[PDB]
Parts: sequence; C-alpha cells; structure tokens
Amino acid sequence: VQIFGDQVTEERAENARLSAFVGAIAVGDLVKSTLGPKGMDKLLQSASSNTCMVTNDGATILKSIPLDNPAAKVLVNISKVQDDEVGDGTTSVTVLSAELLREAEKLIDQSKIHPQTIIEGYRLASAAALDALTKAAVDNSHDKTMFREDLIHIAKTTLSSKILSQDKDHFAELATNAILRLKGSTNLEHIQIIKILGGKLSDSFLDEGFILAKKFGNNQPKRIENAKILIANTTLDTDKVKIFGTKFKVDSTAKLAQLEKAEREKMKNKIAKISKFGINTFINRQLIYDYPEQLFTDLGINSIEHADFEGVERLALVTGGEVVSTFDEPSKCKLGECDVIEEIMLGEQPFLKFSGCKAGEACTIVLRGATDQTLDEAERSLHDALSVLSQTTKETRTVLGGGCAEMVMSKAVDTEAQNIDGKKSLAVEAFARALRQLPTILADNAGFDSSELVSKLRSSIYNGISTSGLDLNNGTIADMRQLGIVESYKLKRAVVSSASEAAEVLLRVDNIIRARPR
Amino acid sequence: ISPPKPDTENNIIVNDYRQMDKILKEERAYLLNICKKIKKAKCNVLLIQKSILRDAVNDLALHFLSKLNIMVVKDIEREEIEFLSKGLGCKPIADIELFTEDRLGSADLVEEIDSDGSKIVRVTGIRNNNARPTVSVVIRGANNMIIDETERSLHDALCVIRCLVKERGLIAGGGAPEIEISRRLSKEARSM
Amino acid sequence: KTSRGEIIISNDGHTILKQMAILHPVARMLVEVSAAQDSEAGDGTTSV
Amino acid sequence: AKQHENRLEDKDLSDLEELEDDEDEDFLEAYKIKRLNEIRKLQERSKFGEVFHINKPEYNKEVTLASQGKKDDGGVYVFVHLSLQSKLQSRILSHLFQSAACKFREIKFVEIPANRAIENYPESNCPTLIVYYRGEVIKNMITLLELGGNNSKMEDFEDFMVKVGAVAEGDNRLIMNRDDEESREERKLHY
Amino acid sequence: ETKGTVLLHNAQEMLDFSKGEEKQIDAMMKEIADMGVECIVAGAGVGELALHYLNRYGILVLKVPSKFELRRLCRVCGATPLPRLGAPTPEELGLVETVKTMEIGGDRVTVFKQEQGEISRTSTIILRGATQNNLDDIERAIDDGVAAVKGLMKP
Amino acid sequence: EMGRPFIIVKDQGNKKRQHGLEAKKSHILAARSVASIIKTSLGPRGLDKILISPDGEITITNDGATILSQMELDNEIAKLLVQLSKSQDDEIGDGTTGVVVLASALLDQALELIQKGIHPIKIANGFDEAAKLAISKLEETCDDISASNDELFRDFLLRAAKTSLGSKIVSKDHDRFAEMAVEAVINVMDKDRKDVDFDLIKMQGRVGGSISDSKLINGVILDKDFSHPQMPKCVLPKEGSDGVKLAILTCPFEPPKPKTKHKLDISSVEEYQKLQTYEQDKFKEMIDDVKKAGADVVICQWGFDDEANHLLLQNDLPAVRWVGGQELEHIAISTNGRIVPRFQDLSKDKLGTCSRIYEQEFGTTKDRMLIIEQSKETKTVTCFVRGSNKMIVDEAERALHDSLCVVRNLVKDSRVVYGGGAAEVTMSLAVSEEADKQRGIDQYAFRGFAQALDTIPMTLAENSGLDPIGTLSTLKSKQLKEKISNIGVDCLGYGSNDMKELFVVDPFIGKKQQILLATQLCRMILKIDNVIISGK
Amino acid sequence: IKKIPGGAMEESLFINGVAFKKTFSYAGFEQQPKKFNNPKILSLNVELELKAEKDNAEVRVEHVEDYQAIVDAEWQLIFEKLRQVEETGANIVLSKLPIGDLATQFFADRNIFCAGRVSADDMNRVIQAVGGSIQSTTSDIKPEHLGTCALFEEMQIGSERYNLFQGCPQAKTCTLLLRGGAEQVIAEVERSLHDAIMIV
Amino acid sequence: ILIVTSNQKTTISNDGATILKLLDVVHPAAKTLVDISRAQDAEVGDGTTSVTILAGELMKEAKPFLEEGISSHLIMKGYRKAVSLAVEKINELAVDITSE
Ligand SMILES: Nc1ncnc2c1ncn2[C@@H]1O[C@H](COP(=O)(O)OP(=O)(O)O)[C@@H](O)[C@H]1O
Ligand SMILES: Nc1ncnc2c1ncn2[C@@H]1O[C@H](COP(=O)(O)OP(=O)(O)O)[C@@H](O)[C@H]1O
Ligand SMILES: Nc1ncnc2c1ncn2[C@@H]1O[C@H](COP(=O)(O)OP(=O)(O)O)[C@@H](O)[C@H]1O
Ligand SMILES: [Mg+2]
Ligand SMILES: [Mg+2]
Ligand SMILES: [Mg+2]
Repeated sequence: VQIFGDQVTEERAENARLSAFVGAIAVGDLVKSTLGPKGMDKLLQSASSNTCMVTNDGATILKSIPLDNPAAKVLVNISKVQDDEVGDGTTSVTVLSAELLREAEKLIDQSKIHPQTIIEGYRLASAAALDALTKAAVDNSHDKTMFREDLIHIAKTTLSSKILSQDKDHFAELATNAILRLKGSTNLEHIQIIKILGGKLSDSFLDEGFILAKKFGNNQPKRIENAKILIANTTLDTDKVKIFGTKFKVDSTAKLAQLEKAEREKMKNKIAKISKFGINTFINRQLIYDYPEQLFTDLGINSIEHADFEGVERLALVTGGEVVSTFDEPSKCKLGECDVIEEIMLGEQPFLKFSGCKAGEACTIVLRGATDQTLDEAERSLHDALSVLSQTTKETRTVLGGGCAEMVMSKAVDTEAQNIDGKKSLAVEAFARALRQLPTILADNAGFDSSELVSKLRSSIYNGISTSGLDLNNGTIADMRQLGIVESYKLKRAVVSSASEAAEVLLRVDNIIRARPR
Repeated sequence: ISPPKPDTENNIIVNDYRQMDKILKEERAYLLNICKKIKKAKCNVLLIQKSILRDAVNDLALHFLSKLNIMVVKDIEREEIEFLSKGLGCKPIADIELFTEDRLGSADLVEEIDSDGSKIVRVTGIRNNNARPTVSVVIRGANNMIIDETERSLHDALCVIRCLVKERGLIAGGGAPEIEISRRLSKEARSM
Repeated sequence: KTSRGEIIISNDGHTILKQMAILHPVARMLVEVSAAQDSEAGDGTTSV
Repeated sequence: AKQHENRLEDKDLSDLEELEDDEDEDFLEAYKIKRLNEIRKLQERSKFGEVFHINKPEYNKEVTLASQGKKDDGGVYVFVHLSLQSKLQSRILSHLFQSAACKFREIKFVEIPANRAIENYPESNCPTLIVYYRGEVIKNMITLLELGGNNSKMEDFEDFMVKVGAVAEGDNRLIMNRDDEESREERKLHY
Repeated sequence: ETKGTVLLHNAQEMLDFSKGEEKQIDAMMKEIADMGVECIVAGAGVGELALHYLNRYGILVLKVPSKFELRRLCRVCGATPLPRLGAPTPEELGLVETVKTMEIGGDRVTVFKQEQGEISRTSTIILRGATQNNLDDIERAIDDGVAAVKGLMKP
Repeated sequence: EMGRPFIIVKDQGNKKRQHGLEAKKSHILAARSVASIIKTSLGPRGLDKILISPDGEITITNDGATILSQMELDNEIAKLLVQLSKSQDDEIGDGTTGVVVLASALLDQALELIQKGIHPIKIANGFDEAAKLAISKLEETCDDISASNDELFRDFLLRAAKTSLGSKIVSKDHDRFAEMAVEAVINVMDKDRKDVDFDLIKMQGRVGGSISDSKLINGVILDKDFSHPQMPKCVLPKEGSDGVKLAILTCPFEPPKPKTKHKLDISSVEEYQKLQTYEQDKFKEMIDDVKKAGADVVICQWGFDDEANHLLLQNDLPAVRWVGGQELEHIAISTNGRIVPRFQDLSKDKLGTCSRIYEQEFGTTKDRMLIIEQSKETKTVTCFVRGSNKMIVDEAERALHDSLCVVRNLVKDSRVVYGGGAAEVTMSLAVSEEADKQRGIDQYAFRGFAQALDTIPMTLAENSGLDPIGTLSTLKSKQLKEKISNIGVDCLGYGSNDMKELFVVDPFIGKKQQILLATQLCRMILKIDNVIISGK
Repeated sequence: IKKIPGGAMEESLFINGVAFKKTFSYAGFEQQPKKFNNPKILSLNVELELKAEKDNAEVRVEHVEDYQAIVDAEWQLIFEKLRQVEETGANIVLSKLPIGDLATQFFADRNIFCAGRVSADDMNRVIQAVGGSIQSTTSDIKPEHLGTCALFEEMQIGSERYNLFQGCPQAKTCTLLLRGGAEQVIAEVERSLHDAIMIV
Repeated sequence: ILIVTSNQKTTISNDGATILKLLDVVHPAAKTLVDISRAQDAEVGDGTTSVTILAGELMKEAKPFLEEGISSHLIMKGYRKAVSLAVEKINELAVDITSE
C-alpha cells in the first residue's frame, strides 16, 4: 500500500545511511585541497550570465554550488554559521565533520556500534576536548606589546591560507593597525575596502583617514587646509514638507512668483544658518541639487553629494564630530576637525584624501591587484583576517596551532577513554582518530608523508613537550613559539563545537523523505 | 526658464472672468522681467542644461530671447557643466538673485558654421583667472566605427604622455629590453 | 560583430577582449588584465 | 460582418448621435440606452480622482482592504508609489499619478515615501510601483528603465495600465485611442 | 446624486457633523413613529443608523429588493407608497393584524395572514412536497387552474 | 448497461470504489506503513528523520506531528493519522509518536479479529469499555503530589523536564535545559498554582553560536538596531531613580495630520512662513513632552523620519523604528507599562520599568538584535536559545515548547504517573483479567487491547536492542508477583527496572489521552466499508 | 456549534452561553484581565477606530492654526465616542466591524475587555444569551440594556482562545465545544447531535 | 461511507442527505432520492436513509409489474391508496402519552 503520492523518493534501509554518508564524503573530499597554506584555489562557473567567482573559503563555495542531498545542506548550513560567527575555519568544520561521519561509518558497518553509543562517546570526548583548551590557553592581556605581537602571528596564520602568503609580512602590520585603530569595536562594517585593479599586489596601504568614492560637484577646490566638517542627514534640497496634503490656492501667477521665491528664501535662510557655524566643508547624504550648491560658493564652503548611509557612520567616526540637523542651535551641536583635505587619483576614478584627523575610530583599506578576481580574493582574505583579530580583542585567550591544537585534544581524549571501559571506548577513540586527520590533510596538500610525519608528532607530545608541531616549508617538527603562529580561543572552541554538533545531526538519521519539487 | 510651477503641490483657481487676462499678462511678464534683467548684465549667450519635469526654455520665452539677439542652447549633459565652468571660467547661475556680471565668462567669437550637414559651435579665445585650462579636439571620418577607433587610438597616445609626466624617464622599445632582460637573467640563472 | 546591431573596428587588445564573449573563465581573466593594463598604464594592452 | 458592428461599437454616446438621420431610430436608440447605462456605472465607480497621500498605518487601511472594494466582485485597482525625493524617476512618476488621477477616476492612486514603506528599503531600487487588486499583488514593478527611464512619457504610463487590466484597450480616454479633433477633421475631408 | 462628499472647514463642523446625522435620522423617525406604525417594508438596502432607531420602537423591517415583489405586497394591505421619508398619510396606511415567524422548511419565513374582517387579495398557497421537480409541475397546474378562472370574466 | 451510457455520478470513470475484505486490508496495511516510520523513532534510543519540503527547506525532526505534517500523502487513512498526531501536539504536546503506534497496535490486533468474523461495532464497543476500565484503574493507583511543599514540587518538574528533553536532541545540555525550563515557570506562575497563562512565554530562536551559550533573560527580543548609532550601545540608568522609565508610543513623530485625505491651502507668503513655524514648533514641542516625562528609551510603532535623530541624540534618548504591534503587546506586559496613544496623554505613571538595555554582535555582520533584562520577577520570560545550525535551533524550539507544555500539564492538580512502559503493562494485565469472567462474545476483544498496549514496551525493546519476550515476561511476572506498579522498561541503561529511582515522570492527563485518541480513531476507521476516491 | 481541531470527545462539557473565536490578536489583549466577578455585556456596532467618518473623506483647511485644531477634533471625538462606552461601565465590548488598536489600548488600561471580527449570526446568539440588545450609537446607551452573567473566564481550548459566558439565570442559548482528533470526528459529532436535537 | 470529491476534501458519514450531497449525481431519475433526502433532512433530520431504502424497494418491486402488461397508473393508484391507510394506521400505532 503506497501511502505516498506520485514521485516520492523514500529510503528506509541501509542505502539511506549510505546516501547520507556518501554525500558528506563528497562534500568533505571537495574541500580537502583548500585546507592549509599549500592548498589550491578553486574555480566556480556560474549558470547565469557567466559570472565567474574565484574563492578559497568553503562557505562561499558550498553556498554557490547546487546540491540536492539533505546531508549536503547540513554541511552548507554549518559552514554558513561559521562564516557569519567567526569568519574563519569553515573548511576545517566541513572536513572534520565529514571525517567524523567517515570514521563513524566503519563503526556502523564493521564493528556494528549503535548510533546512540557513537554520539554518547562524542559527548564525553568533546567535553574532554574543550577542557584541554581550558588549560592549554594563555592570556596575554597584562601587556599590550605582547598582545600587539599576538595580532601579528594571528594575521600570519590566517593570511597564509589565501593567495597573500608572500605579502602577509606587509599586510600583518596593516591588519593589526586597523584593529588598534578601532580600539575594540568589533563591527566589520566600519572598514571600507576600496577595490582597484592594476599595479603590484604589494602596493596596498592604510591612510590615516577616510577615502571617499566620489568627488566635488562643480567648482569647489581640491586642496584646502583647516576644514571644519559638518554632516547632515535631512533633505536640505527642495524641501517637501512633512504633510503632502499641502497646496497653494493661487489667484494670480504674480503671487505664485512670490511663493517660489519664498521657497528660495527659506532655503537661502537655511544655508544662512549653516554659515553661522563658520565651516569650510559640508557633507550631506542626499544628492544636492543646483540651487543650494550655488550658495556655498560665496560662503567659501565645500560640498559633497550622494554619500551612502553606511558611509556616514564611517565618516562621522573618522572625523570625530557629530551628524547635525535642525541648525537653529549651534551651541549644543558638535562638529569635527581635520588638518588637510586633498583630491587624489588612483587609476581612473578620483578620490578625496583625508589626513590628520583627531579621532581615529575607523579606517579605509585600498587594495591593489591585477584581476578583479584577485582583488576579490583579497577582499575575502582581509575580511576573514580582520574578523578573527576583531574577536581576539574581546576574547584575549589564544591557542597554538600547527597540529598542536588537534593533538593536545587527542592526548586528553585518549586518556579519558580508559576510565569508560565497555563499548563506548571505541567511539571515543574514533573521535580521537578523527582529530589526527586534520594534520594529515595539511601534510598531504604540501606533498609530504601522511604516516611517518604524523607519527613523529605523536611521539613528541607524549614525551612532555606541548609546543611541538608541523612545519611545512621544510617538512619537519619545529617549535611553534619561534615560528610565531597562533589562533584565538573562540576559533578553536567554535570549530570543535561546530564539527562535533554537526556529527550529531547525520548520525541520528535513518529515513530520508523526499516530497515533490515545486 | 518656464512658467511658475514649484515642486510642492499646487493648484491655480480662477474665480472671476477678468482674472484670465491678468494671469496671461503676468505669465509673459514673469518671462519678460527675467529676460529684462539679462539685458542689465549684457549677457549675450546662454547655455541651459537638461531640464527634468518640464521644458527647459518655453517657446514664449524664445521670442524675447531671439529678438534681443541671444543665442539659446539647451539639452546639455549634467556632467559637462563642470567642464564648461572650468574652461570658460564662468560660474554657474542657479537663481537670478545671484545673477551678476562678475560670475560670467568672456569670448571673442561664438560662430556656428554650416558644413557637411553637421553643426559645430566653437568658442574662439579664452581669458580668465584660471590655473586649470581646458582643451577640445573634434574627430572627423567616414563612419562611426572609425570615429570610435580614432578616439581610442588617441587615448593610447595621451596615456603615453600621461605616463612620462607621471613617472620620469623612458626606454628604447622595438624588442630591446626583452632581449636585454632575457640576457641579464640568463647570465644570473646559471649562478643560482 | 556584437550581439546587438552595433559594429565596431578594434585594434586595441582591451576592446577586442572586452567585446569577445568567452565561455572559458580562465581565458576571461585576460579581459580584466587588459582592463587593468588600460586603467593603470594605458599602453601595451596586448603585450601583457 | 464587422461593417455592421462598427456602427455601434466604434461610436460613443456623442458619436452615436451622428447616425440619427441614416440608421433606424429603434436600432440606434436601443444601443444608446445600453451605452448610457455603462456611462452611469463609471460615474458611480468614480470614488477617487486625486493622489491619496497615506501614512504607514493607513497602508493597510487604504490599500489592501480597498482593493477588495465591494467585498458582485467589485474589485478596485490600487496603484501604490514608494516615493523618494532624491531620485529623479520618483518625481516623474509622481507627476504621472497627478495627471492620471484627473482622467481615471475609478482607479485609486496611492503615494507614500519609500523610507516609510519597507523596513530599510534599498534606495537604489526606488521608485517602486505596486498594483493591488482584490488583496493580491498583480505587478511588483521595478524602476522605470522598462518604461524609458528618465525619458518616460504619459503615453507609456497609460499603455502599462492597459496591460495589467486596469483600463480597456478601446477606452476613449486613452491617448492612443483619443484622436485629436484635427485628425478626424482631415479624415472626413479626404474621405 | 452628483458627488456627495463631506466638507468641514473648521473643528466646529467636525464636532456637529457626527451628531447631526444621528439627530437628523432620529427626527425623521419621530413623525413616522407617532402615527402608530410597527412594520415598514423597504425597497432597497437600509442603513445601520436608520435601523437603530427603527428597532428602538419595535418597528419591523422587510427587504423587497425588486419592483414586482414590492408591488404585490401593496395589493394585500391596500397601501399607496410614497418615496418621501416624511409622515405616511393615514388614509394610505395599510392594515395587517399579525406578522408571524415560524419554521416550515427549516429556514426563516415571514407570514402576513389576515382575518375574515378586512379581506385582502393576491393570496398565496403554501405547497409542501418532497421532490422539487414535483413542485414545479404542481405549481404550473395552479397556473392552469387560475388561467381557467380567467375564462369566466370576459365572456 | 443495455447499450446506453450508464453514468450516475460526475466523473464516473475517474473515481473508483473498494469494499469487502480488501477495503480493510488497504486500511490496516496503510497504518502499518505509517507505524514502521514511527516505530523506529519512538523512545530514548530513537532516530531523527529529514522531511524535505517542496521549497527545498528541510527539517530534522523526531516528533510524529511535524513528520506527518510535512509528509505528502495520498491515502486517506494516513491523513487521519496526520490529524491525530496534530491533535495530540496542539493540546497536550506530548505523545504524538505514541498515538500513532498505539492506534496502529489496535488496528493490527483488529485484523486478526476481523478474520474470525466479529462485527466491527462489537470490536469498537470492546475498546471503549476497556479504555474506560483502564482509565478508572489508573486513576486509583496514581498518587497525589499536592501534599508536598514547593521545594519538592520543583523536583517533580525536574523529573518530567528531563523526561521530555531526552529522546530529543538537546539531550546533552538537558540538565541545564531542565533547570532553565523550570526557572521559566517559577517567574511566570499564579500564586494559587493553577491555570498559568502559556501565551506569555513565546518561542524565539537564533541561528548562531553553540548550545552552551544559551541562557535565561527576562525581556523582549527585537531584531533591529537603535536609530542613528552614534550614541553608546549600552545605556545605563541614573544614579538615583526607580528605573530607566521605558516609553512606548503608537504615534509616529510627525506633525499632527488628519486621518482623512486633506487639502491644506496656503494662499499667502505669510501663511507659508507660519507653516514653517508650525513645522518646527511641533518637533520642538514633541521632544519637550518626552523630556518632561523623564523617559530614557522610546519605542515607536510606525517609525519616524530622519529629523528626530539629532533631537533624540543630543538629549541622550535612544530610540527604534518599525516595531510591530505584536512586540508592543510583549513589551507592555514585561516592563509592566501602559502604552500611551499620544503625547497629550503622556504621564509618568504609564511608563514601564526595566533593569538595563544593551546590544551585542553575535559575530561579524549578521544583525543587531536588541536585548532587555529585568532586575526582579516579572510576568514574562523569553527563552534565548542558540544553535550551531538552523535545523538544530529549529528543533530546539519545538523541543523546548513540548517541555513547557509538559510542565503546563503538571500545573493541573493531582495528575502524575510514572511512565517508562510501566503505564502500558499495568493497564494491560487487568484487561486480560476482566476477560476471564466477562467472556461473552467480546473475550477476544479485550485480549486484543491487552496485547496492543504491550507493543510500546516491545517498541522500546527493539530500539534498545534487548529481547522483547524476555522483557515483557519479566515485567508481567513482576507485576503479578507484587502489586507495586512503577516498574518499567529502562532503556537508557542505568540498571534497575524500578523507576522512581530513575527520576522519570509522565503527565497522567497525557497518558490517558493516548488510549482515548487511539480508541476514538479506531472506532472511526472500522466503520468504513466503501472507499470512494477521486483522481487528482 | 463550532469546530475545534484537537482534543478528546470525552472532555467536553455543557455551557449555558456562547464561546466564539477572537480571530485576531490585538496589541493590548494581554493587559486586560481574563476573570471578572460581575461582568456586564454591551453589544456595539459602531467602528471604534480612527478613520473616515461616513463613507467619504474630503477636508478643506485654509489657515494653518486651524489645521492643528481639526486634527485634535478627530482625536477629541474618538475619545468622546470611547468615553461614552466607558461611563456606562461596560466591561465586555463586542462589535461586528473591526476595532482598532487605539480603542483596545484605551480599554486595556482600566480593565475593560473587548473583541471583534465576529459574524452577524454569532452576534444574534450573544444577545439572546445575555438578554441585552444591539446599540449602534454610543450616545443612546443606558444602564438597563446591559446584559449580565455569573462569571467570565478565557480558557485554552485546542490552541485557540474562546470567550466563555455561563451561569445566566435565564439563557436561551446552548453552545458546546466539539473537540476531537480528526476533522471528521468533530464533524460526525456535529451531524449526530444536529440530527438528535431536531428529534427532541 | 468514505468519499473524496475532486477537490480532495475527505468526509466520513452515514447520512442519506450528506452522502448524496457530495456526490454530484448527473442522472435525472436518481436525483429524486437526493431531493427527498434533503426534504427529510431539512424538516425532521432523521431517518433520511429509511426513506431512501424504502423508495428503492417500491421501485424495485414495481420492476416486474412494468415488465408485465400492468399500466403505470395502476401501480401508482395502489401505493397512493395504501399510503392513506398507512398514515391512519400509524396514528393508531402512535400513543397519546402525557404521563411521566
Ligand atoms: N607557515 C606555516 N607553518 C605551519 N603551519 C601553518 C603555516 N601556515 C598555515 N599553517 C597551518 O594551516 C592551517 C590553515 O588553516 P585555514 O586554511 O586558515 O583554515 P580555514 O581556511 O578553514 O579557516 C592553520 O591551522 C595553520 O596552523
Ligand atoms: N615605429 C616602430 N618601429 C618598430 N617597432 C615599433 C614601432 N612602434 C611600436 N613598435 C613596437 O611595437 C609594439 C606596439 O605595441 P602597441 O600595439 O602600442 O600595444 P598596445 O596597442 O596594446 O598599446 C611596441 O611594444 C613597440 O616595441
Ligand atoms: N530517559 C528516559 N528513560 C526511560 N524512558 C524514557 C526516557 N525518555 C523517554 N522515555 C519513554 O519513551 C517513551 C516515548 O517517548 P517519546 O516518543 O520520546 O515522546 P513523544 O512521543 O512525546 O515524542 C515514553 O513512554 C517515555 O516513558
Ligand atoms: Mg582560514
Ligand atoms: Mg516526548
Ligand atoms: Mg439516523
């Protein structure tokens, strides 16, 4: 008795677990090459308008590619949450969560372990895993110079995976200065990344100011000094009063000539109130029409038009002033200050350069590359780098990487497996052996041995040296403190918790129900 | 330059029959007195931009401007207003209250010749207090496809002059530095 | 000959590569390099 | 076959009087009573005629519910305008609403600011034109590049109203069908 | 009939316009109610404000949204309708003793049975049956019987 | 036929019929097809299932109602089971999976009795008498908990809270979710411990973070930022004050305009300047009204323009826009404030009171979500649930909703029973005992219901991987040896079939509802003889 | 009698009045008390919200000083319409037409329950249950026309709220809530009772 | 009887009016059973079926008489004369009960 309708695919047998497990293996193997510093970039061919996209992050790749498997959606969704939460470590969650299901496959088939036992071991194994990071962390909050050095090494670790592995020595100073500029503001929207194609990749810079994408309107000068900035959000152009039911009962056109004159008088009166501040620059988000633009010329005030609302927030914080409207009361209102303003040209589009501002609560980064795809990859590199360093301020604790983070978890996880005697020990050992594969694929991408190199890292830590790790440029074990690579505590806490809970999803599934497409 | 119609909503009401003669007199007078004040500043040529929501210059206004010997040109692009003010040194005029003699430019001859069925309006001679003069070069040819390539061929020519004034110095082309750099790196390649 | 009714002659490699609609994405990257060479230098768009 | 139908179909109540001398009284007066009844229905349906500048609370009050009308499925088309004073096309579309309101009195013309329309609406997508009918959205129109953009005219707007079923094709008020008196004068002379 | 639209220039008219409609509708019902009428047959849709003052004094409302359905009822009581909303004339007022509402076919029906005194015309026949098709043929049999009664008048 | 087209009903050739014994086999096998889906899901050792909607969205659920709700079916017999699980989900919110396998158990045992030739009404009357007899026995044996104090009554909720959380994911952090679930009801409860309002506590999930980051906060969740974010994000109260003096308004900041369409005519320039004065004085009078009222944070329903941003920023007054009317219903009850319509009716008595207002990021760029917290007990609790996946946090919502519903059943007085398969077996042996003297013709009818109740313990035996016959033999022999009836099948392996020891409790009202909906549906399905179905 | 998908048929009970679905969530619904000891019912028909008065909307204003007064007049009359309902002590307010957020929040402050979005057949059952009358005007409200009952209590029934009236000395209404598993169970209980009620 | 119409609306009932209401009967002679069911359901509301299983037996019993040379009016005169005695006989079967 077929209770379901026509064209209803249902799998209530071993093929359901096989179809769900092979889907994660396909998603897992897709991202094995993108992990590590020697990883290869991937290429995406869009189906609409031939809009290509080059990206190394697994979140952008898996969201762009179509996948009809329900298991693929979990790997897509866990990567989307990791991309939005931290902004780094998405491929580690995808490859680790798939390897946990890969390691759990042989327990179901060969050893015939219950699914409730595998997850029960992962609960106790994940608990001991996070406890290892509790003692393995180090707080560098007592000294700012050491914390300044920590942001360097975290930038060295995050930027090495992308195409900027050579130029990370220069952008590490650029990345950490933007974080010390923001002085704790973890909002990534306060950094404008201006995209410019052409020039050498190392020609990027970080000017102490805010760079506009637009220019002056008609005749206002390029070079000035000692300018007072005033920002406004209201219309300031052909003021349509708040009630639209207004009308003019005109008995003669001569009186209507006075009414349009009265609209110019109040606008002339409004600009007269702007001059009471004694300013030299005025900025408004709405596009400025011709009539109020002309009155700024006689007053000696500059005018900038059509600024975006997200840029007004960046513009207010770099200038250090305040957005002013309802200009009758100039006493309570506040305005910013700047030393020099000058219009520059980087390529074809001109830009406005600000330098010497008082407040430095925000900045703008100007990137240079060759192809828009390289430029774009650069945009997705500093965003992932600055996202990790931004959360490092609120979460000062850090963890050493390079295979040492995954192994010190396995050292504590393997110790706890003996005190839980029974059939659960195989599940906890499967969680341990899943963690050994992260330094394995990191060695496979560089073209080194998978067994002997991991075996040397195994013996080095149990001897009583909790600072050993993999070094990929030479292919041998080296000290992590001397090389200077380290990750944040929130990152390693996130990928272990995300990959652990991701394994809990597709292990509690036995039946797959597919309704009709719409 | 048009009859009065503000951006704010309005509605003209006629209560008495004799008011129709009055408003018709005041409409042309609103165009006449504004054109009368143009004669006070003795401005001889006017350039209007592209007008939105209404006609730029009313046909009734052209009779006042044509009898007083004033050239009228409309439908100019908005981005070119910066070009004309920078070249001619004439500040724009957005209101008659700010319309004065000091803001206007100067020119010796504004001639519109008839040649090959294509009109050209060219200004001869510029003199002003301006440290950023302008330049204009027309293109002629057989068809538009050659006009487009003659423009882009000049862009590649000006970009060479832009590069020399940007970065000082130059090198001799014709395949010279490719063989020279290949010889130089080939000398050092055997040492490394 | 473009998709629409416009016809254009072109010796410039940037405008040749711009008007040519390429199916392969890696070959399409050369269109952006010529755009980058045209924006930065403005000379030798085919030599790059 | 069409020659007999053009006597009645292609003549309004003002034009049907021309056939008083040629055609039969009973044949003509029977159709004039029919067309006279249709004119009376449009007068009763002319509950509008000017732009309804509404607030956001009233947005339900005057738009969706109104589009139900009598709910005899007396539906009413409600053209909403998400206005924005900064954009160029918005003031152009506002002028078309004022002109179209004076002609099509049965169709409700609604306007509201775009900032007060949708939570944090993209300004680049403004102006926006929505057409409700019986509570359902018939057309979610995007900026006026489809309708010529900055060079949009009254003739293009009236043609759009015919596509959505708001105005009949052979309506005498449309500028496409409303031939000038000088046009018909020349046709009668050259006939 | 031509563009009935409110117009309120100041707040003094805004305050009295809401109460003016109530007092105006109430004042028209006073002249109707003082004549001792207790049921009014309406020809089209009745407003709610007019209904509130009708059922105050216990005046029954009846819908007859058609021309012939309204004309047949005047022949029973012998009333002369007037379209004005004023006082009905006493000579034109009809005479009906009782108006009952009972369940016959499961739906609500209104009856206008007269008595032996003050007889009326245009009587009806309640025809009960099981099959709707049989109601149609028996109804036309009454039309044939009523048509046979016409044969006695002319010759 | 006689040659002419013999048609009766419209669309004669499309629809079919089914009668006799074959109509019954289509019904029972259709229930077994649905029962196999639910049988491998029930119990603590169950397994989730993925329901792919037509729109591509998926839901990982192990609840019978959400599975059957998003399932595209054709057979009408399963569609009645779709509504039976939905019936258990709406009112009680516990046992959805049971009311399907139990109804199928009555249907499976009824198949054998139909083969013997018993009329279906005698079958249906037998379960009706057996169901009321089992309810009458179980009402006597269960004990009351109202005699205990409030300290022990909290523990009984923890017994049922851990029972409801388990068998679902959210079974790790389940010890804290039990305390969090009980702590939600301690704040929102009546002084007489009766008829608590469930609508005061709404569900709210957030896609992000981990399960450990979830915590309790007494306030409202708004998915929006403050207006013009130049002010500090976390506003604090004054040094000496009763609170922050929350203000709520259902009027946008604008000049007062009529609700009807109006035409303000300005026939002179002097009147036009007074309109400019009238425009500015209204905004000046507006900010002075809220200034004198002492409000710090203002909540506006219908938004406002950009003119009020600077007036609100200079006076240190945060504000928001586009707050829906449903949220204002939640804000007034939480902060104990009265929503004023306009500024003329503004008074200090109508303003609310709360501890502090602050906002955090939760990550990079997602969205700024507002948070409110109270300094004492209030009549509103908003669960702040986090999750690493959208399906995790979506399942955690309906899982915690069922947890609050199970505690809601215990708010009713004297309704407690120890589950774990004990309630099924203790109601089963008595029905077989009654049949020995109430034999009649319905002797096999009681035996069918006695065997149908025992299937849920056998279902737990299959999922746990134990021998069913040895389990039911030990439970049946133990119930006959001793009259203590709180011993059941423990599948989570803590040893001990005894159970009060294992801190598990089910609602008594939920357990009797299992056999009622199961018996009430079985009475309906057995009445069906002719099965007419039309083509789609 | 109405439909309630969800529940068991055995838990039904007899009701001396009406129980109708609200069918709308108001902004100030939770603020009102759910339990009145001595409630008083008053049936309304006027639409209690800020909108056009009588099927039209056109207001000319010449002076801007009067533009403030005409708006305050609309705010004055709408509270004058609500204050006449408040002065008579009507605890329960019912209307066929919708009730706006302005009115329900005014009633929510001083412990006055209100509801709307109900049919005319439901309204006619409310009058005969409480024994009151219909009043489509707030000015002609008197104390004598208000209906009363014993008590009031809004109870959770199948994830749907119903306003219960019961305990009247003389009730013309019997309306029971039909709860069941499937939608056909509640339907069969309706048709079985509808056939039995005609016989008795 | 379980019926599902074209719009996929499930219904379960055993009433002569409800079963014949959902079934769109196009046969002209068969709709007489639909009319008496609605007529019996509208007034009394019970025994709708007993009206249908009874009319069918009278028509089924009139089948062999129509095969014979019996005219149509003779069969109708028998039932119409017999039903008058059945109504009077049911008045005697019914009681004038007032006690209790
Ligand atoms: N120069 C290096 N020496 C040693 N280890 C390195 C070096 N560069 C990168 N790594 C290791 O490679 C890993 C790169 O991870 P990454 O690609 O950033 O993950 P995701 O892309 O998922 O965020 C780091 O864990 C780091 O320890
Ligand atoms: N007159 C000449 N004689 C010989 N070689 C030349 C002459 N002019 C240019 N060349 C060579 O030919 C090349 C022309 O490049 P060109 O076509 O200008 O590139 P693009 O068109 O992309 O700017 C130059 O690199 C130069 O070495
Ligand atoms: N931790 C536990 N220990 C023992 N029995 C349990 C436990 N959790 C649930 N059960 C039992 O499992 C049975 C099925 O519950 P379940 O199907 O998870 O709830 P629902 O049917 O509401 O989804 C219940 O009868 C209950 O007694
Ligand atoms: Mg990385
Ligand atoms: Mg449960
Ligand atoms: Mg019966």
